[PDB]
Amino acid sequence: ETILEQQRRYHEEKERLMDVMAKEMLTKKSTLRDQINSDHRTRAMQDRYMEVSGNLRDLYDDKDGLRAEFYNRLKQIKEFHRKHPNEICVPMSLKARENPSEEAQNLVEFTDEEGYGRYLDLHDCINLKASEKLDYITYLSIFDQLFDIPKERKNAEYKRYLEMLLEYLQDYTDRVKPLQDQNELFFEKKWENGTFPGWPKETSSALTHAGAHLDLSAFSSWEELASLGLDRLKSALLALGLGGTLEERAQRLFSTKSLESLDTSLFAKNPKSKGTKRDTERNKDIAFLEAQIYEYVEILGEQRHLTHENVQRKQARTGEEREEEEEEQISESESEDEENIPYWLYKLHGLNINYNCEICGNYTYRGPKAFQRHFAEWR
Amino acid sequence: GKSSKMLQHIDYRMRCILQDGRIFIGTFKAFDKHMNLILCDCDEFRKIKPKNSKQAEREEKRVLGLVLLRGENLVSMTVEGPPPKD
Amino acid sequence: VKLTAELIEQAAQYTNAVRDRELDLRGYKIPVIENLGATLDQFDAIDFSDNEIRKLDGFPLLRRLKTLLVNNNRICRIGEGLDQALPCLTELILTNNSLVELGDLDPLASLKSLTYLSILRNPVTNKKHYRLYVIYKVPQVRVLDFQKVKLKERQEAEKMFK
Amino acid sequence: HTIYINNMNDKIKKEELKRSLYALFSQFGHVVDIVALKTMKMRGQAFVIFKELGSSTNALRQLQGFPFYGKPMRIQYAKTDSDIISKMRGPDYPPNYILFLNNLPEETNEMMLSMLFNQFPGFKEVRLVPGRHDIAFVEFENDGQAGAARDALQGFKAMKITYAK
Amino acid sequence: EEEEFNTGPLSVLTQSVKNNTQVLINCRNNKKLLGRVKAFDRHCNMVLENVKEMWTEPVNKDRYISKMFLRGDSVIVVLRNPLIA
Amino acid sequence: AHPPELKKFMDKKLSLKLNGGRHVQGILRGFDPFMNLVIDECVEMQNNIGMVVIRGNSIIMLEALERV
Amino acid sequence: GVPIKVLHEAEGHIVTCETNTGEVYRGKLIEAEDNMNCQMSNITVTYRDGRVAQLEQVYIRGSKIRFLILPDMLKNMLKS
Amino acid sequence: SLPLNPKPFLNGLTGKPVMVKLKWGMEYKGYLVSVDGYMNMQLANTEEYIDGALSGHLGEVLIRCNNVLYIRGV
Amino acid sequence: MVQPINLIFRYLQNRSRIQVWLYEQVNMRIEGCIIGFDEYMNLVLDDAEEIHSKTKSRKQLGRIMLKGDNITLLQSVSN
Amino acid sequence: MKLVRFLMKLSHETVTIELKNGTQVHGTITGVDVSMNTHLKAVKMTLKNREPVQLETLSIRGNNIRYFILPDSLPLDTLLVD
RNA sequence: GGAUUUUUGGAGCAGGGAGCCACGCAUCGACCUGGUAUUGCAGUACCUCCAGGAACGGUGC
Repeated sequence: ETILEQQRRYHEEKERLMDVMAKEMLTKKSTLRDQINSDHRTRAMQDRYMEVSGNLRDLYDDKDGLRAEFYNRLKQIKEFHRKHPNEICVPMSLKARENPSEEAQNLVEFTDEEGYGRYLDLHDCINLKASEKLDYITYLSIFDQLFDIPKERKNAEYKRYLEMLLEYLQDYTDRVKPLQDQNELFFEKKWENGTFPGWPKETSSALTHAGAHLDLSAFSSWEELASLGLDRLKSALLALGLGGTLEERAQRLFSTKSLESLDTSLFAKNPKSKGTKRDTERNKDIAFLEAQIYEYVEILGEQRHLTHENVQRKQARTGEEREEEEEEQISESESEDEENIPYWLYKLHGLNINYNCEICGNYTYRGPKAFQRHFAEWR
Repeated sequence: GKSSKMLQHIDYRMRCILQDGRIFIGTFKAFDKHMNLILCDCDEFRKIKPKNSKQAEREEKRVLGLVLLRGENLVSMTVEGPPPKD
Repeated sequence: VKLTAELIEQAAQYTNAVRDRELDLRGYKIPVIENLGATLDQFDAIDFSDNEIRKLDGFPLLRRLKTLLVNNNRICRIGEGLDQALPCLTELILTNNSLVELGDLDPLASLKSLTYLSILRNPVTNKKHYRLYVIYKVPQVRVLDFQKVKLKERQEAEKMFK
Repeated sequence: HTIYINNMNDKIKKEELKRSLYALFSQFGHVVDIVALKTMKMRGQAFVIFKELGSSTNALRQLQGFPFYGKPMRIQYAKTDSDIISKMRGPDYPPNYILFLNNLPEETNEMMLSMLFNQFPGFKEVRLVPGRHDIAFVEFENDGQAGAARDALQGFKAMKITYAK
Repeated sequence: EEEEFNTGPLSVLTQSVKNNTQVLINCRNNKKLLGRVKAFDRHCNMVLENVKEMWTEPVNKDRYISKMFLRGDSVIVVLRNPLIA
Repeated sequence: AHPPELKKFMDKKLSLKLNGGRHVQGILRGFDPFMNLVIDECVEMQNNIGMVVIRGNSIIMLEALERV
Repeated sequence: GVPIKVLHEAEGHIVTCETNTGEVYRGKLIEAEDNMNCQMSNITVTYRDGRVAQLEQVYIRGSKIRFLILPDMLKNMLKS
Repeated sequence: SLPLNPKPFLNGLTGKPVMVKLKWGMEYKGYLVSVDGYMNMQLANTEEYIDGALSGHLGEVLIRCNNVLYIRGV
Repeated sequence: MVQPINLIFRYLQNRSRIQVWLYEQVNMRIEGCIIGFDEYMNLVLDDAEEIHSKTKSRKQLGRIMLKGDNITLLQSVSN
Repeated sequence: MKLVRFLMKLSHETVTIELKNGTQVHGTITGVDVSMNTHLKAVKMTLKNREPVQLETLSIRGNNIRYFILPDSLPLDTLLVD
């Protein structure tokens, strides 16, 4: 096998994919814009387009129609980028043959399926135009990733966690809204004004589950951003700063041992002590998870607010209102991502009498004259 | 009187303990006379029920999915988390 | 006629004659092995006979796959990470394919459970010392080309290639 | 549809024998089932059942005397129809051992058809020789062998061979 | 039914409740409960008073339980005696 | 007071997994609503025990050795 | 019972069954009785040691079933 | 005998010395005072034989039905 | 079709010596001649024996009523 | 007579229950039903050979109960009246 | 409304010792080397026999 051909086909496929996700970014600029905006608040350096472009949903001169579909295409582009990364990887890793090419000369076959099957394998849009999804990701379904209450990233469902929370506090004095008020705590509040004692079991377990949820939700709602990049960023921030990152002019330096320290000196000589060794060796995973909950909730401030709002709304609804709203959320959830008298007369005449034809759909006929007319019919 | 003691927890995420000592966590959607249970998005745990075990929370976890458990083999249930909205 | 979940979903599924769950992928003119994820790891073995596959590669992690019948295809190369996606691969039938060099059979050394191997009707078969080479490089094989790997052959393959 | 194999090394355990048999014979078509017992009576034998009949004929001709676990296997068409075939499916001379018909020309000849018919121990009558070289009269000692030859070239791309029904 | 509680094998329990006498209950848990029968039923569920629970772990052990309810399936044997005396 | 749906398995050879890690094989000759079975030409997994009664209580699983 | 109706709904689908002894049977559910007696076909069985086998036809008594896994195709009886 | 059933057999054995084996391998010898519909059993002057050896002399005893393996007259 | 209860009724009439497999106990089985039985499969056995499969030892019992709880399986023996 | 009826009266009592599997349960009864299925709140449950876990709520299948240890204060003679 | 498929139980109990490595007893099964018998058209608890090997597997105490 001549490697030249393989590497060629690779560069060609990469080109094909770039072209596909570029066509996408073209039809609906939001796809990129959306993504980029979020990226902006994670990696501050990122340069973002002119606001006007974003609003008018245009890339150069033409303003495109505003578009579940955005998210869909974002996950599709996600798998595309996965393919691309794979190919890039493998890639990083004459007369003799022309003679054997003479093999099996006599085949009556038309061969127009190398670039067409690929170009096609990665393009928009069924028979003609029913499903935006490419053949590449034809079995891609968002509803298996997002619940109905999340509305493809619009809201995050925290009712469940309100339940678990009630189970954690061993009472009922806590309302959904007071619970959200609790969540708001999450750079210093969640640490110095904790809902519960941060060494409580139930509490730490809960916090773990919740943290995990928020993170998965985050990356779920923003497929286009490099997950590994974000993860590593946060981890390095955790290791390099979260080193007495919390400082008070009065109490000094706080340690996630839950104690302060006069000066940095005693703080450092405390990070080798048996106490801190014990704690950092037992409560490491929890501390880290807490931190993640913190930063991921920060990155999702807009979604948190959006949901809290939703809660208050639904709460202030009536019965009919709440019902119709639910109807709406439901429809949004299960909708295609791309839209396209003679009484004795009938006895006398013999009609309205129950009868059945077996060969036709086990069909029912109400009259004998009619069924006798079935014998000559189209169906 | 009320019959509610099971119906209350319906739709909630529930931690169920089996007679061999397994832990089934799923969404409690239905029960009956025998306490045969219907558990949506159900996983099985063996080693632990985590209360934030600093080493790890999850070992021998298995994704099962939609589970019908026979009541014969059920021991007990506690509330694990609130209902998923979906 | 790309391999597809749609293709896989309408494919004959049955319990074979040796009591294993088998998927029938035969005679579709498949050129590249892909999208196996959709089988959901529910088959003991897959029958890929009479197709146009060039390389035994592209498999997802499939823990239950134990038998691969790959008769009358165009296999000329074997992928390198096969044990990482097929840990319990026990039987591999490659009759009537295109493996030409002894070195192309090297990737089979990494399949720790591989016990039944058939490479008949491949050019590689006529290479000097083909049998001893396979025995020394893939010692986990117990039956090669429907003949028992015997001790004397193992020793003989230990001399040559030691 | 079913081939009868004998002269097999009876030291192989039953489940291993059946699995190698399945593997070996999969190259010609889907094998529906394999019947092999180790009783005194049945040891060293096996019945291999294929979905397609052309597959059985191809298997028979191509693997005649194939070394399997040390011995050369002997293959033949089974005497009766397999129970599985009869269930999946649902004249007095049939199966007959004399196949006369034509539609097999193209420089074809008597030593050609005589060697193809020869393949079979049933090789008894072979009539293919006039300017024709396209009318084949084959009298095969028995229908297992006539059926073997006929099943071997049962679609000589389409020749017409008609048993003396 | 009362007749069957009164004269049948359960009369052992019926007699213990009436006379406020002690009985030893050999139990499935490999433990033995020694006390007075305040109430009982078909299944041999019981409400017991002044229960001395005894078992072994070899080491013998015991513990006092003033008031308790026993689900009757755990019953192996119920013994009446000159125990109360 | 339902019957087990076993008419399909009548007069077929079967493989019976019983509690105690016990296994027997034989031909189904009949049954009742408790799933008590009559098994003929029964064999303890091998020694021949003839026609026997298996109490449905102790029946874990059965597997047909035939096609139904 | 409500769960029983949902079980009958899974007839004709591929299901997984664990017994009281922990053997795991996966295949097509042909018939499910009221008492949980289960007729299945084209089974894969995974024993407690990990080994697999293949069976054409099986029938398991309801009492000696620990649990069943049903498709997620059913999840969509929300009234109760 | 012409059909001798469980119930009458046990009733004939009331007033008699019996020994009951339990599933758990304990054995209890005494005079059978009575049995009931569920086959719960009442012994007097009971003795306990464990490993077939006299262990304890117990007096009047109720045995729950589910424990019983078999009963023997003796 | 033979019904299981009837088989027993046959065992009874025949006075065939019977060997019973017990529930969750493999090392011991019980033997005897069924004289009568009831709706719960409780059996009255005559000249009954405990059979120790491990020790090859037999314990002589005489008149036995075995609760049906223990019955796994019922077989006939020539002895 | 039917002693489950007696247990059904013990809502809002705190008890210790020993299970068949050896587990020990201490909590406040919210409800006992006819199958002796028992429901509790503010529960400290100690599986045999663990340190306790606290649960806001726990629901026990009735059959899995060995026995209830009742409050010493409990006025049994009152509760046994129907 | 305690008698075989659920809620009045068939449960209960038994493992460390020796210097990371190795392990008592009983039953059953393939199983592995040699050699040797059979050439038989079937729908199957298993399937020749003879000698040697088991740092093999399962179950119970």
